[PDB]
Amino acid sequence: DPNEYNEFPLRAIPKEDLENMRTHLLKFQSKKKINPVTDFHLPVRLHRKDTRNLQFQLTRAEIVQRQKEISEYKK
Amino acid sequence: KGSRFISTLQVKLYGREGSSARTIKATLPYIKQDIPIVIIFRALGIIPDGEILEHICYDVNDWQMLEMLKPCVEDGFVIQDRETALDFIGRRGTALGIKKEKRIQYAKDILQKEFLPHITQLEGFESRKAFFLGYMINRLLLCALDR
Amino acid sequence: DNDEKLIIRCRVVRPKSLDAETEAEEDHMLKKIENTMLENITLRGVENIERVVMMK
Amino acid sequence: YIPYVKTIPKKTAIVGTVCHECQVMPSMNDPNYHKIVEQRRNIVKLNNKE
Amino acid sequence: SLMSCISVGTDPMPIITFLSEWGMEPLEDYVPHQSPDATRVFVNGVWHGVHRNPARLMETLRTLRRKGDINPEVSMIRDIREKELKIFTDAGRVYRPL
Amino acid sequence: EVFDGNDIENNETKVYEESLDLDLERSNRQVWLVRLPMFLAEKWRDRNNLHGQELGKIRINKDGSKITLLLNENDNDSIPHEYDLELTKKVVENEYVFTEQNLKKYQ
Amino acid sequence: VLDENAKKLRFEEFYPWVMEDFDGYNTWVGSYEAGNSDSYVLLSVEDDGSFTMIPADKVYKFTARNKYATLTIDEAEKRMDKKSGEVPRWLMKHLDNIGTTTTRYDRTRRKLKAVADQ
Amino acid sequence: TTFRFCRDCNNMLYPREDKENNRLLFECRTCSYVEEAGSPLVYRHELITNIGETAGVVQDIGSDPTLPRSDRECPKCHSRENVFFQSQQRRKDTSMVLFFVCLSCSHIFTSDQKNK
Ligand SMILES: [Zn+2]
Ligand SMILES: [Zn+2]
Repeated sequence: DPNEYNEFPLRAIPKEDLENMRTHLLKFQSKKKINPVTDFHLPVRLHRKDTRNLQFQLTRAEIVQRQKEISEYKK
Repeated sequence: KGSRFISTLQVKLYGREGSSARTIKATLPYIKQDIPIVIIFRALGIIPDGEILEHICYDVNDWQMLEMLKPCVEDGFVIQDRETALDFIGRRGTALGIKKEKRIQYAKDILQKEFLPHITQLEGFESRKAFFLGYMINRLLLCALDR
Repeated sequence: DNDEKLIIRCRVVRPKSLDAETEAEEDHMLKKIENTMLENITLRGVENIERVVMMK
Repeated sequence: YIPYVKTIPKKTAIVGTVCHECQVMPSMNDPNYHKIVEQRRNIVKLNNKE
Repeated sequence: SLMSCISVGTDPMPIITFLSEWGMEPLEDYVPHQSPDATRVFVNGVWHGVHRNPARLMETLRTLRRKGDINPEVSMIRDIREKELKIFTDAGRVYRPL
Repeated sequence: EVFDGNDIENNETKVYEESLDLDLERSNRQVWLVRLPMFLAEKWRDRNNLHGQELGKIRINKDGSKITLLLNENDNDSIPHEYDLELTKKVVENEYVFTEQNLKKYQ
Repeated sequence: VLDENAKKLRFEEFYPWVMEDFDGYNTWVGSYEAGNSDSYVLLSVEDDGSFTMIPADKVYKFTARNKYATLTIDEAEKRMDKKSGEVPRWLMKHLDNIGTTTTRYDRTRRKLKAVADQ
Repeated sequence: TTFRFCRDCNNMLYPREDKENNRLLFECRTCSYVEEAGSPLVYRHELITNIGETAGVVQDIGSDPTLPRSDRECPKCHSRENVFFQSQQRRKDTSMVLFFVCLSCSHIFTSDQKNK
C-alpha cells in the first residue's frame, strides 16, 4: 500500500516500574467540563478516607490555617 | 446456584387514578418499610434527578411518563446525597444492633447481597442494580399508563 | 357552541392580603382544584348513577 | 466540625488524560481470521464439568 | 403431550462470554439518550447489556444452536416491538420439536 | 497504613518523608483507552510478560477516520496479524488515569 | 470460609477514594466499578509519536459531594414526617438566608476571611 | 410538556414568577440557577390520548414474521407491500383503526376514514 499514512512503534512499558505501582481509571460523573489542572485550586490531595459525616470535616485550607494559629498559640 | 433461597422485590404505585399525588415505593428485604424509589436510586450512587429519570424512561419526548414520575422526585427532595440516603435505609432495618455508626454499612450490605441477588452479590455492581431497578419501574409505569 | 373548539378558561382571584408563601404553591393549588373540578363536580344527575340506557 | 476523620494517605499521581476510546476487532479479511470464530465457538462447546 | 419435553438446564456463563465477544455493550457505559435504538439483552432474566445490531446477532445465535454449537434446549426470543432480546437457559421449560 | 485524620498536630512532617499531594504534572499526556478481545487481552495483561518488546505498530491514515493495528510475527501464526481500531468515541471527557503506591514511613 | 480475593477487595474498598482541593471548592468521592475493571488497557502516547502499553487495574466513578449545602439525616427525616402536608418548594433557599446548612467552601472562606480581617 | 432540566447539577427545574418583569423563569430548587422559559405551557393532562398508537415501530419492523402483510397502497411511494397492526393502547375505549407501515419508506399511515 502507498505511504499515505503515519505509522508509529508500539513498545510495552518496562515491568521494572510496574511493580508496587497500580494504575487505575478515574471517571468524573458530571455533564460539565472538569479539569483539575486548571479548574481546581492547587494544591490537591487524592487520599483514602472514611466518608462518614463528610460535611463537617476540616478542609485542607483550614488545617493549614489552624496549624498557623496552633504554632502561634504554642509559641 | 449457591444458596437456593428466594427474595421477593415489589414496586408499588400508591394512590388511585383520581389522586393528586401518586408516588412509587419499593419494598426491600429486612427493612420493614416501603422506601421511595428515588431514595433507593440515590443509595445506589445516582444522586442527580436527571440521571434517575434517564434510568427509568429511555425516550426524551415521553413527557407522559415523566409527568407521572415528577411526584417521586419531589417526595425524595430532602435527601440529595449518597451518605444521607444510606443512613435513611439503615435506620429502617430490623437489626437494632447497629447503634449509630454501622447503620450506613449495614444498609450497604443489604443493598449488595440481599437486593436483587439474581444479578450478582459481589461488591462493585451498583450500576447494574440501578439499571435493572429502572427497568422494573419503567414496566410498572407502562402498565399504569395503559401502554 | 359555534366555536370549532370548546374551551373553558378559569382564573383564581387572590384576596386583598398578599401571601408571599403561596406563590411557590400557587401552581400546585391550581393542580389541586382542577383535579377536584374533574371529579367532585356533579353537572347533572343522581349520585351513584353510572350510565342509563333506553329500552322499549 | 469534627476533630477526627481517620484518613489513609497514599502516594498518587495523574499520568494522563483519556482522549479516545477504542475497540479492537480483528480484520475479517485477515488470513488468520476464521480461527478466532472457531475459538469463539469452542467457548460454548467446552464442557469443563465432568 | 406426546412430543413435549422439559429442559434440564445448563450453565449460562459460556453464552454470556460469547455475547460479550460479539458486541454486547456492557451496561456500565450504556447511555439511553445517546443510543435510543439498542436492543436490551436478557439472559435468564438478567439484563447483561445492549446490542446495536440485534438482527445480525440473532442470526449468529440461531445458526449456532441449529448446527449444534449451543445446547438445543436454549431458548432465544427477540421482541422486535419491545426492542428486547431474551435468552433462557434455566431448567424446567417445556418445549417441543418443530 | 492507617493514619490520623484532620492532623492539626502536624504529624505528617515526620511520619512521612514525601509530599502527600498528588503529582499534577503528568496529567497533560494523551492516553487511548482500548478494550481488547478475550484472546488478545489474555496474553497482554499477564505480568509474566511485558518486558518492553515491540508488540506491533499503529497505522493512522493521513486524513484520519480509520485506524488499524498491525502486530508483529511473534504470535505464532495463531491469531490475526491485522486489527481495525474502531474509535467508539472520538472525543472523551471527564476521564483520567491516576497511579497509586505507598509512602515512606520513616522520617 | 470466604474467597480471598473478595475479602481483600472489601477491606481495600472499605474506605472509598476521596479527592479534595485546597479550598474545598470541589469534593469528589470515587466508587469502585467491577463491570469492566480488568477488561481495559491504556496506551500512553510518548513525546516522540510512539505508544506505550500499560494494563488497566481498576475503574473508579467519582461523584461531586457537598456542592449545594445538603441537609442532614435528622433534618431530612423531620421534614419527611407529617409536620406539614408537603415540603416547601423553596425550602432550600429559605434556609440558605437563615445561615444554617452552609457548605464547606463557604464555611472555609468565611473562617479564612475572619483571619485576614485581623 | 417539554420538561426542562437544570444545567449546573442536572436537577429538575421548576417554574417561578418574577414580579420585576412579570415574566416566567425556571429555577433550580437546589443550586440556585435560573433560565428563561420558552413556552407558557407548564402542565398538560390528557384524559383521551393518542400517544402510543404506533409505539414499537423500528427500522426492522418488516422482519417480524408474525405481523400480517397487506396489499394496501402507500400514499407516499405507490407501493403494495406493507405490514399493519392495531393500536397498542390497551384501554378498552379505543377504536379498531389499523396502522400500516410501508417496507419501502417506513411511512406510517392509517385506514381511518372518519377523522384521519
Ligand atoms: Zn441545579
Ligand atoms: Zn411507502
